[PDB]
Amino acid sequence: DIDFDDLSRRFEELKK
Amino acid sequence: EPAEIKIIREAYKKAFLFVNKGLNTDELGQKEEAKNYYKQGIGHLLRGISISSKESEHTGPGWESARQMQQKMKETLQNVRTRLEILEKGLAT
Repeated sequence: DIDFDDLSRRFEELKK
Repeated sequence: EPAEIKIIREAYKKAFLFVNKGLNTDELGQKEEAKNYYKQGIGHLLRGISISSKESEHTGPGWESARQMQQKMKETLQNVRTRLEILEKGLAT
């Protein structure tokens, strides 16, 4: 259940 | 069955492993650890992306799956490289 899309979401959140 | 596809698949799995570790440590504020994992992830992403996957023999669900893996890897490589440069320059919010 590898989900690279989830990684992108977490990077976006780190910017906040 | 093609050896180029297993290289892509291995890179995909390892890159996720390291980028996930990087994000976990980054979220926990362990920025030196994060940079370490991110750099390892970049190495795996680059390798997976480098494999030629649009040639004449590159047909079938396996190659299609491999291309989609590379799509994902290119997107993540962009994100990891951005975060890495941000951490290296000490600009993390």
